[PDB]
Amino acid sequence: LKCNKLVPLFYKTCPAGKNLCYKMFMVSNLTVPVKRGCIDVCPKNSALVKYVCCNTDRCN
Amino acid sequence: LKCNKLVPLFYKTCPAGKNLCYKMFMVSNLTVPVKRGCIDVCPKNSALVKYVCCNTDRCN
Amino acid sequence: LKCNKLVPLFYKTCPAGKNLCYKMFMVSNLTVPVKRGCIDVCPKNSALVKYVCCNTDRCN
Amino acid sequence: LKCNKLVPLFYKTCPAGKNLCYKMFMVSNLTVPVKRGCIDVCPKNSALVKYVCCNTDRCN
Amino acid sequence: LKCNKLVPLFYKTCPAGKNLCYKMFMVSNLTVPVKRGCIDVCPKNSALVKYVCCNTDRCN
Repeated sequence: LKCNKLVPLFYKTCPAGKNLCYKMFMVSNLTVPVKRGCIDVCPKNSALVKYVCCNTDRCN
Repeated sequence: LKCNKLVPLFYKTCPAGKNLCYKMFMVSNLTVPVKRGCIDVCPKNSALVKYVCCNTDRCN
Repeated sequence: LKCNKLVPLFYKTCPAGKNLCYKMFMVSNLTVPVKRGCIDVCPKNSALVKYVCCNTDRCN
Repeated sequence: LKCNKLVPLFYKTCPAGKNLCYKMFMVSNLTVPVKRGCIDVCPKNSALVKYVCCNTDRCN
Repeated sequence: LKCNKLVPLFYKTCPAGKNLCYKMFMVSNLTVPVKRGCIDVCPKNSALVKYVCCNTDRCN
């Protein structure tokens, strides 16, 4: 699939067997992603690092 | 005045005369700007581009 | 709200229900609107035509 | 190779074709480039548009 | 006074003693200027070169 990069004007064709897009936020600000891309499985949230995943094309 | 860069987690301190921050969008995609910084006056919109401007610190 | 008309120097008070100003162009020639005015909601581009809107007095 | 893309704070790895990074400047300002990218061959300066190219990771 | 310049998205605060913005055209193409900026006195049109001058901000 196709997922946005950090500057979401740009996008990536996800490699084989990553069929999730994600956004990584830092807990300080849940409105400003510091990472975007493709992923296999949505990682769990940690104390300071939150993730949101999705599966449409460029959903992130 | 402080305004956000394109990667809006960073900022720059607007030089003198420039007391507005702006986002520039291609009208084909109003979700994500191609340009962020400071300006003196909010430029007028073209056929392909949209400018939004604001006066607060990091308002963009 | 006030929006400019086609001709430079002239403008009008938008009616009830129209809170954007806009500009319309033909793709043949993008420097010269063929509509300039008030409107309720920004049309989406269709064949041969480009629109752009704004929501400040005489922004168009 | 890796080049900055659009802004100094963002980057991509180049496709197969392209083995230079570029900065493009308007003559009005030879300090801040408007574009930055990967490219095959360094394009040619116009009177209005200057390019600088290089071949180290994020050299541009 | 502030006047538009030739390079796009560029402007100049007109120095002292220049209170006119202008545009210069070659007589063969009246749709693309070759000079745009600040001036003291509107030059007189010539055989090959034409001018128009104005004096509100960014009117050229």
